Amino acid sequence: VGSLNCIVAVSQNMGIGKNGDLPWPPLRNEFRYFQRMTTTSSVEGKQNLVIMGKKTWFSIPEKNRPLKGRINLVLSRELKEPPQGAHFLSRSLDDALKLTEQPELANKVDMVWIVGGSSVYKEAMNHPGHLKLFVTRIMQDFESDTFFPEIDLEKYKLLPEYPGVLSDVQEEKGIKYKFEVYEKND
Ligand SMILES: NC(=O)C1=CN([C@@H]2O[C@H](COP(=O)(O)OP(=O)(O)OC[C@H]3O[C@@H](n4cnc5c(N)ncnc54)[C@@H](OP(=O)(O)O)[C@@H]3O)[C@@H](O)[C@H]2O)C=CC1
Ligand SMILES: COc1ccc(OCCCCC(=O)O)cc1Cc1cnc(N)nc1N
Repeated sequence: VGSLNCIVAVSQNMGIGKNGDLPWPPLRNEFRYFQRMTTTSSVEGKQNLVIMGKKTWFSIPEKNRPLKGRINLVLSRELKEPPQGAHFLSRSLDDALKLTEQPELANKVDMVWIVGGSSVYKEAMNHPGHLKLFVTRIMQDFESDTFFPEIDLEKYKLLPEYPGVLSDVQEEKGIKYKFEVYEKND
């Protein structure tokens, strides 16, 4: 199994969601970036795994579920089986990560991408080990009801460059944003 990563888009006020959707209007190229980063596998014969909470799963339009070309794993203690369209179900992040070591997935999974929501990000971000955060900074305030956890910059280093990630300011629908990559190893 390859690297462990989180990927998020966040507003200036740390918002990541409102009422089960994104706080800002659709940013088509930003979605394309998410698709590209989570799908592209560094290893022949493997796919990336996406891990998400139950609310995050149901926030994805049905037509985009499961995220194509990726193994889709949902976290829930209430559900008894994976939701329609999903591939795997685990009752904790630790369980999900342990699952990727089992014979059914050990040789199938390259990168793992945690795609939300808040509690899943928080657990991942405070878990000892090597972790990257792929963070899109949406450069305005948007009304939100779910927030990204604090990034401890003592541990997470903002990388000065990363291959395949544009370094300059992007703009869609009059909204400026920029891509960042953070890395910790503890
Ligand atoms: N801007 C961005 O990049 C992103 C934005 N979002 C937005 O965030 C909004 C809300 O996400 P959020 O409210 O944080 O919800 P989550 O997706 O984390 O879902 C919360 C629910 O997921 C299960 N769950 C979460 N963590 C675990 C765990 N560690 N172990 C077992 N089960 C778990 C549910 O458990 P159970 O069934 O047991 O009660 C829990 O009630 C979404 O609607 C989405 O629009 C989401 C991802 C990215
Ligand atoms: C749960 O996070 C997301 C899941 C899907 C999504 O739609 C993107 C469409 C891409 C099509 C595909 O991948 O097949 C958007 C999000 C939110 C999200 C957005 N942007 C970034 N950088 N990270 C996210 N988690």
